[PDB]
Amino acid sequence: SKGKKRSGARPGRPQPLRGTKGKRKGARLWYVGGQQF
Amino acid sequence: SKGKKRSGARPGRPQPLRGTKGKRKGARLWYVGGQQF
Amino acid sequence: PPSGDLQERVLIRHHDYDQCFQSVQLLQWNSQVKFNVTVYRNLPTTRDSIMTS
Amino acid sequence: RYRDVISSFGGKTSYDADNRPLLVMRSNFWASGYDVDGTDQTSLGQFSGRVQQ
Amino acid sequence: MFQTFISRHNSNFFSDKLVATSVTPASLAPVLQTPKAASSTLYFNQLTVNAGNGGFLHCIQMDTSVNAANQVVSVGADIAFDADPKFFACLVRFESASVPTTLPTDYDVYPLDGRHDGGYYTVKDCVTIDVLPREPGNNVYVGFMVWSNFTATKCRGLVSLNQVIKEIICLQPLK
Amino acid sequence: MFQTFISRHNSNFFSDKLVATSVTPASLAPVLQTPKAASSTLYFNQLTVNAGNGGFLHCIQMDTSVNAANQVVSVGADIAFDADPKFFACLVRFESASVPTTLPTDYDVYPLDGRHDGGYYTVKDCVTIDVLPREPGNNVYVGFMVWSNFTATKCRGLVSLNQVIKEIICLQPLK
Amino acid sequence: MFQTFISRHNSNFFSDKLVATSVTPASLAPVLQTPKAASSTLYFNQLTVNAGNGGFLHCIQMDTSVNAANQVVSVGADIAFDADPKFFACLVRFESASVPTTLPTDYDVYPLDGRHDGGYYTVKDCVTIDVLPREPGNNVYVGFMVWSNFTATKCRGLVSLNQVIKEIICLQPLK
Amino acid sequence: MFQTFISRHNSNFFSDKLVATSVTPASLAPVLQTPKAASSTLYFNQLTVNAGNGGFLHCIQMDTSVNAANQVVSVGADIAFDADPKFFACLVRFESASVPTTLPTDYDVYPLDGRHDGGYYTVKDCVTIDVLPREPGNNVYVGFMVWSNFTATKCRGLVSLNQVIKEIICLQPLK
Amino acid sequence: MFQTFISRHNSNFFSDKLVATSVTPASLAPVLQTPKAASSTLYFNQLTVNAGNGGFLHCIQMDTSVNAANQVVSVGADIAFDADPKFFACLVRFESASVPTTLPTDYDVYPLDGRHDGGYYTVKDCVTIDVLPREPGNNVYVGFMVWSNFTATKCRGLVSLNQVIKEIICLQPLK
Repeated sequence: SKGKKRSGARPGRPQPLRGTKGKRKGARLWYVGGQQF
Repeated sequence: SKGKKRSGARPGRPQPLRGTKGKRKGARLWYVGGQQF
Repeated sequence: PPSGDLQERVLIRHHDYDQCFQSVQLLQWNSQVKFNVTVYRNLPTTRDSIMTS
Repeated sequence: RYRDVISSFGGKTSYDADNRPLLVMRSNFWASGYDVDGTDQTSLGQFSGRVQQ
Repeated sequence: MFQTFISRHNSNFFSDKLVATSVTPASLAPVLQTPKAASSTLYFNQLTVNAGNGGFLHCIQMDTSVNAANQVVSVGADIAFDADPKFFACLVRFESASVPTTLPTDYDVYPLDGRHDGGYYTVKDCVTIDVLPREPGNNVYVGFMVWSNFTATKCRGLVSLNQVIKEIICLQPLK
Repeated sequence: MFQTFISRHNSNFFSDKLVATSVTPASLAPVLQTPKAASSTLYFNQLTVNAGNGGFLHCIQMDTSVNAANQVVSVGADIAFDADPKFFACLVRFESASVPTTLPTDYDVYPLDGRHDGGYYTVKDCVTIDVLPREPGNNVYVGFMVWSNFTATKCRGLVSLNQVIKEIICLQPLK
Repeated sequence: MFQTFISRHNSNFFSDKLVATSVTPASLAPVLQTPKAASSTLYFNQLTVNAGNGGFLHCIQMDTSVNAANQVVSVGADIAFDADPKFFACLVRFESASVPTTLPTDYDVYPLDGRHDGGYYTVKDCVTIDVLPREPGNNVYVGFMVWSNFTATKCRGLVSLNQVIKEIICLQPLK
Repeated sequence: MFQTFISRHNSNFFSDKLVATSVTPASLAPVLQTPKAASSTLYFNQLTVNAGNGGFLHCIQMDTSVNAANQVVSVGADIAFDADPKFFACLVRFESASVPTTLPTDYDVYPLDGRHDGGYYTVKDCVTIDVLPREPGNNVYVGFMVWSNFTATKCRGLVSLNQVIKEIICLQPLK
Repeated sequence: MFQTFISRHNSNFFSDKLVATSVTPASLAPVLQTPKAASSTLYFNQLTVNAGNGGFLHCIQMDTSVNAANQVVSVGADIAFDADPKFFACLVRFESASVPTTLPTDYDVYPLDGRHDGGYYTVKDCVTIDVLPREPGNNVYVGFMVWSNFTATKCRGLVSLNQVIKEIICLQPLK
């Protein structure tokens, strides 16, 4: 084996998932020909 | 009789049992031929 | 009032509490406990027991 | 295993020599929750567990 | 699926055979067997019915230990006549200062939803009734009554009555 | 098992005998006995039915003390005819400025799930009805009606009606 | 005991008489009376049935004000034939661009638990049905249908249909 | 609409054919097949009934693993006789020190609400019964019994018995 | 009053006509129409039954997408025979490696509470069944079966089967 043996339990309540992606933004990904809202 | 006459009630909630054994570890007990996870 | 001789009255009859509880498979009381035992022995290790040399 | 034999001499093997995956992280925990009580005529006195961690 | 665990009768656990071989219906309806306690099941494999106008019944006495005015009384029955003696069935409440052998002239009747089919009748129901003596020094009797313009015929079946003054416990595997 | 403790009729505790020996069905359906109060049980051990087209009924008056538009009305019945006069049974609502002896020309009908078997009929049901006079200075009557192309025959049974304006208390050993 | 306060039909409060004296069953089943609204009770004291194979029915139109695909539709009926025309009863859904007088060739059928007894039939049930037009520019009709290999006979009774698009309020003394 | 998910019988998932071709009713009522376990379904496509007074029955043994005095026992049946042998059906409890072939002289009876129709009978019910041996060193048997003044006839159908000592799991899409 | 909103069948919304004119009962009971999906309603206005011992049935295939051992299966039926062919009805489970045209020699039966009346039969029920193949590489079929010592006669009606693997949504005005 190598290197982990950590732990991960947290207290609280399981809040619902909010936003599929996004922790840190880079450059643009999509180009449609203008703004779209 | 001899020597006890103690008491044992505690307040709180009966949390579920967590782990069958383990209060203080000694030496190894089981040898399978390597690591097993 | 309890019936019988003196020894029958002094001892507890658990049929006297049948109408107090609802019928379940776990009798009249149940408990779930973890025993944290620790003993200091003079024994060889598991390694010493399985190795000839 | 071969990586065990080399370790007993005091040596080392890379995971490329053995052709094995590399473990980067490992996590462990216990899962808990609470109970829900029934309140109608038949289920008054009955409980149901809900594990969420 | 789940199990129901709720019912309407809750029979007695002990059943008694009818010590009699014939009955004669009349306006003073005869009682089949001596009333007892607050619960009783009566079964009869063979009963001869003679010609007559009126009825006959099976009853129980009312327990007055608990001081509650209104209580629930249950019935479960299954009767089979050989002929079709067009008849109606009901619940009857009456009072008597001694052990009764017939039905007095003052009484009340109640409707219960049965399953008439011609010679056949089945029921399993409950009705709320005032059980206190309503007149000092008297006993209250509640019975299951059959009334018709009877002819000579035969019948078989069983009748069960219960007064809800205590609750019955049962095993529930999940609870 | 547990006891149900929920029902659909809740009869009156006092029953009355029919002071009559015959009825003649007609389009102006005759009332069997004088209406009263908000609850009434009527039993008859013998009633002669003459030949005629139409029906007859047993009714009660509606109590207007509580100002609530819609209320529940219950019925429990058990009738046995000697012949098979193919008939249908329903709940009828009508209005009158005085005590009625027949059915007026304006009325409503409602269906209730009974147990026709040929000469036999049983029911135990409840229906929501608008109970306020709907026209100033009038009384409202609700009854149980039987309608057919009748011939000469005979019947026996009992009919019970109830208007749910108050609740009935009963003994519950666990509560 | 307590009162139930839960039901399966909830009739209309206004009943209508059948303006007709005969019907002829056919594969294109005739409609008894002009459909209306989302609730209708029809009673008939006398109807003549002519010989024919097929059926006849009583229906209502579907209200499309609320944009909900599936809704509950209730029925309460009580029919009495003089003979025994072995027949089965069901719930039928069909569509038409104008007011219908017969049953079109495309339709669906649904089973409902009735109480056949020979000349007699009673039911009180509810069924979930898709009520939106399923094809642009059409109306949806739901009815109660009787089908058999009919002969010349007679019948009486009443039929009531209801579409659950609103809830009915009632008086509860404890609440 | 929602699905009920609550029932009264909960059959076994495995059914057995009757290895027999005739039965003779008697006061010592014969057992149709060898009792087994706490649940059993028996179906028979053809059974010959000989003339005799008394009855016959199908039973199961009681499981005593769980120390609970009172338990629920269910039944679901459907029988069809060719003639109309006026009969009544019940639930019977008895005890025996060995495997039984007839009914002993000491037993109890219980009423259950069936659907007699003349040659036809259907039931689906549950009854609470005391299941412990009540006398040391004995087994308890509970069965479904049919009793009449039988003549020579024929019958077909199936009978299913169940003892509620465990609960059955089912799929619920929303839970 | 309130609306029930809980039921036991939940039919399909699409019904199919029987493409056949006769059936011959046998110990290898014929299948009326090709099985399909997990839900199917079949209605037939005219079916000729030839003389024979055994039965016939209408079935559906079981969906194995969800890995749950036990599931609920519903039925709603209404059949009318011209004569009285004393018969019993049940639910049958069997297995086949290809599309079946008859009933194999290995199968199970289950009781359901119907309403036999002589030529008439009605039912609306649900039963829990193990739906997984129980033997690798096989399909599971569940049907509604009628069994008797049939003679030459005729019948009409409809049969509907449903497997509870999803839930049906309906409009509730208060929620």
